[PDB]
Amino acid sequence: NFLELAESILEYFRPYLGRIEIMGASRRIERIYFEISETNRAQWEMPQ
Amino acid sequence: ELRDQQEQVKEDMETKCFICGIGSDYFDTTPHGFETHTLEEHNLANYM
Amino acid sequence: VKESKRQFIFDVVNEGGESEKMEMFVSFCEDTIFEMQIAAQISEPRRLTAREAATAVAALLWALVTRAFWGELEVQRVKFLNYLSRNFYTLRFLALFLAFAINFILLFYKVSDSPPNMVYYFLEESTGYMEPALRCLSLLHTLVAFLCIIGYNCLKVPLVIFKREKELARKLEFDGLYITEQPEDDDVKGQWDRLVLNTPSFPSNYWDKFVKRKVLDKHGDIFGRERIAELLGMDLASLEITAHNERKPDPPPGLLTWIMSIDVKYQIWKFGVIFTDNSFLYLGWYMVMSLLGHYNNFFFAAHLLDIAMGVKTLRTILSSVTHNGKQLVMTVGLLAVVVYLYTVVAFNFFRKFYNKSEDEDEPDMKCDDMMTCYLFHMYVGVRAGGGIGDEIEDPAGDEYELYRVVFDITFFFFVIVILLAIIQGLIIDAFGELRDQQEQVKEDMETKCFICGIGSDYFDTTPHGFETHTLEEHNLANYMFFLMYLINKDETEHTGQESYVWKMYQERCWDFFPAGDCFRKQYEDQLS
Amino acid sequence: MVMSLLGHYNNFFFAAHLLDIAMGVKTLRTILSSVTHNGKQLVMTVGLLAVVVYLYTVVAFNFFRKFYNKSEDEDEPDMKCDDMMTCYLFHMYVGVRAGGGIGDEIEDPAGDEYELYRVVFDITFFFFVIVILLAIIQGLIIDAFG
Amino acid sequence: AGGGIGDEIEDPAGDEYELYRVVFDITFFFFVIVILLAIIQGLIIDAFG
Ligand SMILES: CCCCCCCC/C=C\CCCCCCCC(=O)OC[C@H](COP(=O)(O)OCC[N+](C)(C)C)OC(=O)CCCCCCC/C=C/CCCCCCCC
Ligand SMILES: CCCCCCCC/C=C\CCCCCCCC(=O)OC[C@H](COP(=O)(O)OCC[N+](C)(C)C)OC(=O)CCCCCCC/C=C\CCCCCCCC
Ligand SMILES: CCCCCCCC/C=C\CCCCCCCC(=O)OC[C@H](COP(=O)(O)OCC[N+](C)(C)C)OC(=O)CCCCCCC/C=C\CCCCCCCC
Ligand SMILES: [Zn+2]
Ligand SMILES: [Zn+2]
Repeated sequence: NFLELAESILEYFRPYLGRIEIMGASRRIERIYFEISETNRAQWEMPQ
Repeated sequence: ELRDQQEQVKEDMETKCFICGIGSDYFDTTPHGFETHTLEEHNLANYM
Repeated sequence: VKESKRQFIFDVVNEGGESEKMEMFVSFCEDTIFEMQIAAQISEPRRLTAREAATAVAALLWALVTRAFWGELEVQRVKFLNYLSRNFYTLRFLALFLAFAINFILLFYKVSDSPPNMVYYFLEESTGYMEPALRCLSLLHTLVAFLCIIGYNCLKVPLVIFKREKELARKLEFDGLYITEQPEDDDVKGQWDRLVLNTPSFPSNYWDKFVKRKVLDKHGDIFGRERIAELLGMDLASLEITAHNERKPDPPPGLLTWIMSIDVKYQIWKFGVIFTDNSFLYLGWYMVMSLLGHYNNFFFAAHLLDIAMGVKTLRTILSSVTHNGKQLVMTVGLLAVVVYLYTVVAFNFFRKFYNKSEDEDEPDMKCDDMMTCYLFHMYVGVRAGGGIGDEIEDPAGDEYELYRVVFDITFFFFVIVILLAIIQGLIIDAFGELRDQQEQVKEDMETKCFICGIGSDYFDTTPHGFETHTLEEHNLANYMFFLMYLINKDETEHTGQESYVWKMYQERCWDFFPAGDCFRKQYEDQLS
Repeated sequence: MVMSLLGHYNNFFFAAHLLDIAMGVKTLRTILSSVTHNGKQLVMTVGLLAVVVYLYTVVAFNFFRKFYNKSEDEDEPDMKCDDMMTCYLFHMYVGVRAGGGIGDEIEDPAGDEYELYRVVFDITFFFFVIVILLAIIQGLIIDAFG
Repeated sequence: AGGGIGDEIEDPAGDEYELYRVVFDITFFFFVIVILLAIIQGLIIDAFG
């Protein structure tokens, strides 16, 4: 229900919420969330 | 030989994940599982 | 339909992806359904003479090709068009045969300075029956070409219009192509499509008659209900006053009624699409050349190029050449540049050797200007077996002998040996690439299910399990038949499962297609 | 057996039995199966070559006839393209077998009003017939092997 | 010879056996010069692969 309520914010931030997986210090696969900047994403999409 | 190299690259990228190396079938156990894994879970762009 | 299915499978497996696989499948099913509707509509309720050598050779080639009152007028016209639509392909084969016969007869022309500085082109035949035969065959060929155009227009143009309308409707309803976005101004297709949007008959072939409303309601709040109404040429005032109170006047049936009931804007849009269709243009060019053949009989030779389009084996052999056509053209360009460099060197240093005249009083220097030298090189050295050195002068006993032998050997190796080797290699690799694509299609279709994607081994756990799964459980024909049945059945008569699938289909959600799952996997332990 | 009997009527009919090596020797049978694997495609390619050469013959007959004089005696010309049958035979028999196409055998185009049209004619003949179609034949055989 | 035996032996034009001879020469060119040599090149090219 909360996710349905917050769908707008999640959609707005979808292109900027970067997500990766690592083998953490706990010896388990952990998922890390961080911020991707618009400039970085545009540079990534640049054809070169 | 060049054509074969290109085909090998394509086959590898469509059969196994670049990061973890797990095969596509295991992920495809879920609908579009491999696509989701390679686009959100283990994404080279996200790692960079 | 089997050929269409095979082509669709080939496309999906080779060039198609995986996220759009079900989208392409549903599009193929829709096209097949429309084609079947069209089919149902049309369906009715010693010494040897050179000529002696010529007659026998022609039979051999043909064998290769063969091996590989208003109411009364309306009914008659419909019968005629249905006949043409039914026999379209037969008419094409007949046109090809007529072209071959005409060209065989053409092989007997002769040219003289006297009647049978102008010249007489006359047919030289002992029998004397060939010239009347040529006349009748040319007339019949032109007639058959016209009939082929009509048959195409009545049989295959409807599918083109259907596909265009379907794509435009989907773009309007799920992309807001003319509401949220705009064409890119280089997309001539969309720019032209901007003409049928307001037309009263936008969905004439596409069966979805609710497109205008669907789009209006979906994008209506953001753009208002008046901008969308203006763009789609739909009147909300009508939509309401019609429900409130309306009349059914019946116009007097007649040609006047037919004339007033003509959507010029749609018709104009329809003609643009047709005249931009490739196959229709090919048929029109065929007709134009056939007409020109009555102005000059030798224009009928152009119709021998129709073998590439007609014969399937020849089409594949030529697809081998055109697979790397861009690379072949670029290779020819590279050859031109290399020969230009050689021309530059020859013009600057080796000019004394380019005298192609035997009369010492009248020299003929082919490399005293760059244009002439380049033409000489490209025209003569490339075609020579050993390069330019075969044709230009001997270098022996000259101060530049070694420079010249290096020049000639390098020309021979780079131009004659390598670049031509590149051309042969492009063709030879095209053959192998096409074979590999076919093998990949076969392997995929025999290793995994098209629908769910599960491997063959899991199903083969049971005797002939994969065969049963692909023939009964997950069958492409059954899925297409279900789409047809669901489209024809009334929504009021839809059952719960049918209604669910119908809603998902209307919303273009392909999650009802099983993916990585099946009945056997779902109920594995109970079934076991 | 029939050819063996005919060999007693004329001894040279016994040469027909040398074709038995294809049936007998296994290695030769495989090498020839390489050729016959795409036999239909090879035959259709030869037919396509015939059609293309016919088109070139049509063009030459209509426009380039002055260049098809294969006689050295000015008193006795030998025009090989004054009728379509003769011109087609000349093309198929001589231009195809020529190393550089028809241009190797028919007259020089230099210093003529149609020189550029003719050089285009000859270059296109060389590329389409000599280079590409023969490349198609070699490619069919090479792909049969693979 | 580049075009087979016909390149070197006499011209067939204007002879009672002209068509038999042109068939002879064309078949020689196609079977010997074009195909068998194509077989040799193909054997080498397939060995590479
Ligand atoms: C890959 C396979 C290898 C190919 C091997 C070689 C290919 C040869 C190709 C093409 C045909 C060329 C023309 C053949 C000759 C016909 C000439 C003709 O027309 O003259 C008819 C004669 C006239 O009588 P005469 O008085 O001059 O007798 C002569 C008495 N003497 C010979 C003792 C002096 O009648 C006769 O004798 C004829 C009686 C005998 C009939 C057979 C003789 C010719 C056989 C040719 C091969 C079969 C066809 C090849 C198919 C193409 C290749 C796939
Ligand atoms: C989508 C695929 C496109 C493929 C395009 C290829 C189509 C072929 C090409 C071009 C046609 C251009 C038409 C323009 C000419 C207008 C007509 C014209 O003004 O014509 C004048 C002369 C005719 O002379 P006349 O008045 O004395 O006739 C006697 C008639 N009386 C006695 C009544 C005077 O025209 C002549 O020269 C007649 C001689 C014509 C012989 C060559 C015709 C072409 C045949 C075979 C080669 C095909 C080429 C293939 C290239 C593309 C490969 C893909
Ligand atoms: C299932 C596979 C099928 C393969 C078919 C190929 C078989 C070869 C072809 C054709 C045979 C047709 C037989 C018809 C002729 C009837 C006999 C005839 O009437 O004959 C007349 C002349 C003989 O003359 P004479 O009376 O002066 O003899 C002196 C005798 N006294 C002195 C008693 C008069 O016949 C002559 O010319 C004799 C000269 C014969 C030399 C050519 C024989 C062929 C040898 C090599 C080439 C093979 C061709 C391969 C083409 C197919 C490749 C797959
Ligand atoms: Zn991964
Ligand atoms: Zn399945």
